[PDB]
Amino acid sequence: STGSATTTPIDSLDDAYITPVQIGTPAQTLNLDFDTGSSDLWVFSSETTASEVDGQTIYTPSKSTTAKLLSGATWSISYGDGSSSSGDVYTDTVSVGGLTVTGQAVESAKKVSSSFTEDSTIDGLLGLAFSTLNTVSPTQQKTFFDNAKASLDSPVFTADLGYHAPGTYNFGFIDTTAYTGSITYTAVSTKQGFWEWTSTGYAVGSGTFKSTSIDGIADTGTTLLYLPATVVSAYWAQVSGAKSSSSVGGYVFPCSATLPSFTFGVGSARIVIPGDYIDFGPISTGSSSCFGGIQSSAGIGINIFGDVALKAAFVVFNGATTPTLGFASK
Ligand SMILES: N=C(N)SCc1ccc(Cl)cc1
Repeated sequence: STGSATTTPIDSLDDAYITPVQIGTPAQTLNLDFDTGSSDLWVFSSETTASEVDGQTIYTPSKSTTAKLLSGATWSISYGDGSSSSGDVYTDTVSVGGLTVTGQAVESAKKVSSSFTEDSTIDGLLGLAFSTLNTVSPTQQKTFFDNAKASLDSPVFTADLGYHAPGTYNFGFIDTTAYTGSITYTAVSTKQGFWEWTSTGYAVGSGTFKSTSIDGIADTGTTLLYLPATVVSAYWAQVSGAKSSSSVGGYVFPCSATLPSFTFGVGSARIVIPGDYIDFGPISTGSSSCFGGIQSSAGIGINIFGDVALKAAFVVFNGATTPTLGFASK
């Protein structure tokens, strides 16, 4: 089997991407944030505290004839963000772009934090990291990908995020028309539960490439590119008037600037992030200070190849017995 679903930015800054997901019988379609940095499929629901729902579409398990409460199971998760949610668990039929899983754990939120409430465009998350990170207790549950894998033509999914435009998540096949040149594969460590890999270096603008190992995760659920302080300083030093602002919470730059590109290495190959991808707009409405898309990972504890980086590539999440990651230009 295979599936193919369009992913759409939630706003003009590509702050996140939403993908329609069919849950239950008859289908209830929710717009979920596909997150290769976590491993829980959770949704806004008829059980979510009423004051914590503001515009989202909810899952109502009592209206699904295939929903079954997963007795005694609960979940609770927090994001690298600082947000969180928690609740109980159903199993139900879940379909993504024509690919169907029966018996998927669907985590029903009873509580969501304010950032979730405040974002009416995201109806929940669909985690695509390794199932060892799933938070359901006392019986941990598998991700949508892990449940589907054996049925797929090939045990892979691909992320093709757009810049200010829709893109695609495919399951079970590699669309050879969706990238240019070849896909370069690179090793993955699953020891922390993430799609963790090591970039071979970087360049800033038309600058020479610096060969240096940068360990980090491929995370569709993170908006920005978080890299070591040395790398980030080298980038922003090429932008007149750019500065790290403790009050804003990162690097800002004059909105009148033209940003340089940023290149990262994948083995001997190179992915180029155009400068415009690194502009996240005024720090506040009407400001002429703009927020940077490359930020330091120093307070975080891990480097994160978030949407800013991934959207410059066609990315293969290879879930074979030994997982790997593939990157191509597009
Ligand atoms: N994508 C996700 N849900 S969490 C990403 C993240 C942020 C911080 C650290 Cl330490 C690990 C992962």
